[PDB]
Amino acid sequence: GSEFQECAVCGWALPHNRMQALTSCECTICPDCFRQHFTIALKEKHITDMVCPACGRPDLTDDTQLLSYFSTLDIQLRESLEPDAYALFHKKLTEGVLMRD
Amino acid sequence: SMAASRRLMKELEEIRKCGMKNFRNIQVDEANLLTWQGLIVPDNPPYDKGAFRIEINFPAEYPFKPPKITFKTKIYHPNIDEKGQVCLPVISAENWKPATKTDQVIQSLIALVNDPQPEHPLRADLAEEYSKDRKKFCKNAEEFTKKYGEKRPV
Ligand SMILES: [Zn+2]
Ligand SMILES: [Zn+2]
Repeated sequence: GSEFQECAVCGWALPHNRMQALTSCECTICPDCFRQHFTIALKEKHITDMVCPACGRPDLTDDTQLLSYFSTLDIQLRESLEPDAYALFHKKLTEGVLMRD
Repeated sequence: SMAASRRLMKELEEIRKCGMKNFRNIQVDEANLLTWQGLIVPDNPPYDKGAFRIEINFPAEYPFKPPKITFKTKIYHPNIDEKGQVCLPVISAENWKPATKTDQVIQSLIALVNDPQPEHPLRADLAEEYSKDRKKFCKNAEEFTKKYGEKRPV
């Protein structure tokens, strides 16, 4: 609920019901850090950079993880991002995920 | 306000309690947290008779984009050019991780000062000299430190 939680990126605490829990890891991220990280990754990096800013997970080298990860991240990004950035997410996702190793 | 301001205030509060050993005299205007000045004070020959002023320039998008380091003091080193640009892999755009904090960046910088990386140099002449005959390199670097370096603090 309203108990405070430290942002894993910037180190500042907010009520937990304002924070963004990344479904794939246990990091809690504040809304501003969340929006900035994923917006910059979309506009300036690759869709493989769409991972946690504090721990770098998940490992997007496992193709069996991609649908679960990106479909859950989708819902968080729709509420967080500006409409143009959310549309860019879908464009990049439609273009595919480069599989590193 | 911005992620950069929150994050850099966090980093500064952690440095101000645990001062860094080889990075001293850290100066940051609380009105502009995106530029830090400080003094690099190396521990080993050939650089341990001088100190080196540096500036850390953080982008407005920090910590989601890396800082840049510029030496203001001249230094004789294969990985630092004559304009003070430093090739430091941990803060390259291709390597940058937003979780990296400035204390780790400085530790990485000091490790580079201690152990040049002549395989990827900004001054190929000095990289050759460091690889073929370090004793000669070390004498040249000591003299350059004496001639153009800054005075060390106590
Ligand atoms: Zn934050
Ligand atoms: Zn995480």
